[PDB]
Amino acid sequence: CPEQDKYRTITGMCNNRRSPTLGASNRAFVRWLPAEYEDGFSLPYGWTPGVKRNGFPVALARAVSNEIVRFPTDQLTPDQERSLMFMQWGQLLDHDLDFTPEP
Amino acid sequence: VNCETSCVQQPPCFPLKIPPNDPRIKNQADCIPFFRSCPACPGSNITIRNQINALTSFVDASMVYGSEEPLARNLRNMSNQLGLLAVNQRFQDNGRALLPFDNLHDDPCLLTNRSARIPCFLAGDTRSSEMPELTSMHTLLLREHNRLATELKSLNPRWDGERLYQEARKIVGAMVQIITYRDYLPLVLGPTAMRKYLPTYRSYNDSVDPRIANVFTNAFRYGHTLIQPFMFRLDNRYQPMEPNPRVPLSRVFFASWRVVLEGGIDPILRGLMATPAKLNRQNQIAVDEIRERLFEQVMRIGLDLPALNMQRSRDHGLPGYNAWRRFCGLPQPETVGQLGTVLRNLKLARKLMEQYGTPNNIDIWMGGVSEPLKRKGRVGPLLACIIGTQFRKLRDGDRFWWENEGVFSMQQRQALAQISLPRIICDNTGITTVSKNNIFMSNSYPRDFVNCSTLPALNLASWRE
Ligand SMILES: *[C@@H]1O[C@H](CO[C@@H]2O[C@@H](C)[C@@H](O)[C@@H](O)[C@@H]2O)[C@@H](O[C@@H]2O[C@H](CO)[C@@H](O[C@@H]3O[C@H](CO[C@H]4O[C@H](CO)[C@@H](O)[C@H](O)[C@@H]4O)[C@@H](O)[C@H](O[C@H]4O[C@H](CO)[C@@H](O)[C@H](O)[C@@H]4O)[C@@H]3O)[C@H](O)[C@H]2NC(C)=O)[C@H](O)[C@H]1NC(C)=O
Ligand code: HEC
Ligand SMILES: Nc1cc([C@H](CCN[C@]23CC[C@](c4ccccc4)(CC2)CC3)c2ccccc2)c2nn[nH]c2n1
Ligand SMILES: *[C@@H]1O[C@H](CO)[C@@H](O)[C@H](O)[C@H]1NC(C)=O
Ligand SMILES: *[C@@H]1O[C@H](CO)[C@@H](O)[C@H](O)[C@H]1NC(C)=O
Ligand SMILES: [Ca+2]
Ligand SMILES: [Cl-]
Ligand SMILES: [Cl-]
Repeated sequence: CPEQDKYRTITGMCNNRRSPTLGASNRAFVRWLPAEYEDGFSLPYGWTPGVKRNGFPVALARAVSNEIVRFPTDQLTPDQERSLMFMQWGQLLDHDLDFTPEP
Repeated sequence: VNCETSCVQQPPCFPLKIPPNDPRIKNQADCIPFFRSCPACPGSNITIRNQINALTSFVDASMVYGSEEPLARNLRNMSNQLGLLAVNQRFQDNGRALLPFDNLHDDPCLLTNRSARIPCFLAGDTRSSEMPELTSMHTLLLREHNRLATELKSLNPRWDGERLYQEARKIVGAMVQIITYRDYLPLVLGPTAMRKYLPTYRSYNDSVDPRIANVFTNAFRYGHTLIQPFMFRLDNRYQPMEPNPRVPLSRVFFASWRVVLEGGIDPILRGLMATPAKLNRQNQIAVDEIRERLFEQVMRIGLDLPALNMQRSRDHGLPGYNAWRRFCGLPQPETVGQLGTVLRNLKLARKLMEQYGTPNNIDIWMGGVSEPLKRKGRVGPLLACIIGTQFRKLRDGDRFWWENEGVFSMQQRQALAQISLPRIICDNTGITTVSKNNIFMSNSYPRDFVNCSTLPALNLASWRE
């Protein structure tokens, strides 16, 4: 961790000199609230058949999508105050901030 | 344990089960494939499972330069001392640079068109070929880097390749920061949330944690509600570019061949500027091109992006809607009547309670995108809090924030204040008529369009040494 620098490192290491991995790549996300898992520490809600979440059955993610998200494409409302560049910059910006790897 | 081809729920697979009477998947023994995110501490019975961010959280244009050193070096042209990023050696876009091709062992881009034989592009982030509109933005910034390094070389002929690369990289990162915080975020949050979560910048604060929070990876997916079901391509008169001016999104994912062989990035950038975004409405949340046909061409079954967002928040152990409302200081509805009041919509409140039983269990993405939008914003109060809080930490906790003293001189900061996304398009493409500022609001040709000569350009005079 150098005392004097001029440019960012590629990994983001040393941006915060007191805790030099903060914001650096290949590190765990920070949590703003404690995690909620079926067994408290690793199994996601919906993993075990019949295991409720806070007194209620877990809805299938595809059932929520079918019943709430689904709509007829021809009903689409164009936004009079936003361009499709507004959508695209959001995705480009998201790709500067986070990528969560999978096996 | 192959999550790609099997429906067995065994680590690391967490496949999405199919409900009865599904509109597309009639076989209930089938599934929508899903791999759990890599754990930060694999195999642990002690730690509460957490996930990993493979990128630098900073708004530092890491999607251009890379977040790991071998990749960052591979993206550079090291054949000379010009500080350039490497460009495609096989193809050009009407004489202008294209991203280099990657050398993946399993290349999905090749599948979208057998005869075209156009592989995935190589960029700072691995998703650059996910949709051609995204590829066009990556290509635009690659050109902008080389344009800056070229101008800096003629201004300072003694600067070596490393100096040129680092100085152009610094400018590109600052442009991404300015477009994001000056133009983009006020239109996401709306004016009141912009003042609340992003008050006037003071200085770098080394006690502000700049990490991406786990919840933001799901909350920032609000943008899936803005996605139109087509990729629009327009000619130099902003008219439909025939014979395929509106390609269904399910035929453009990983279609790098369309950038190379169907007209380059100009028709795509024009389509982005002159077509409205989709408006998120309570009964029009997200289109079937991503809800039924996500990556349809390259997978064994089309994926459901909104359902993947919800299964992902579960995989990441994210608390439900009311916990996040409480975190934000917002009231937590307990009944369907109270949820109706939050949403100004009792019909949607009843549909949400029928699925979830309680607003405590509503998945963060689902609850966030159901909220009525803030005035002049495109998220409700909950997503505005999560997004606003994240971007303030990325700004105040970044030692290389463009306005932080020591990063640029005062003269360079004054020159940087004149940059804009329409100007970057002017300087790096064959397009000469672009959206007027704010590009994120402007969407109708010719009403919201101006010639390139009316826009201020980046004056690099204060970079002369
Ligand atoms: C540099 O930034 C620091 C971080 O600031 C945060 O992030 C930025 C981006 C902004 O959003 C900013 O508003 C954020 O606060 C900043 O340091 C922070 O300063 C605040 C205010 O002093 C600290 O809050 C105090 O915390 C203590 C300890 O408890 C906290 O943590 C526990 C555990 O998580 C929680 O359960 C608590 O609820 C608190 O969150 C509290 O005791 C204290 O409250 C009491 O005292 C005040 C009077 O001081 C009373 O009015 C209250 O009613 C209470 O009686 C505060 O809540 C915060 O902990 C601290 N964070 C860090 C990381 O140090 C710093 O000030 C900035 N400096 C400059 C120059 O800008
Ligand atoms: C304004 C924001 C935004 C837009 C627009 C957007 N996304 Fe998302 N998307 C995200 C974020 C943030 C994530 C989480 C990235 C991560 O950490 O891995 C995500 C994740 C994904 C994922 C991973 C799904 C899973 O398994 O959890 C897919 C696939 C995806 N997006 C596809 C797209 C496609 C395709 C488009 C458009 C062509 C798109 N997104 C546009 C923000 C966006
Ligand atoms: N966290 C994420 C993940 C992705 C996808 C995940 C895609 N997974 C596949 C899609 C096709 C596949 C393949 C390969 C060869 C042949 C046939 C299929 C098999 C699964 C390769 C990768 C992605 C991640 C990385 C690069 C681009 C896109 C995102 N896309 N936009 N935003 C995203 N955020
Ligand atoms: C490197 O730069 C030179 C000069 O601009 C160019 O001719 C060459 O194609 C570049 N190489 C790569 C891999 O981009
Ligand atoms: C594949 O690419 C060629 C252009 O080289 C095009 O003519 C052809 O129609 C494309 N096929 C498909 C299925 O898109
Ligand atoms: Ca970054
Ligand atoms: Cl979190
Ligand atoms: Cl190449």
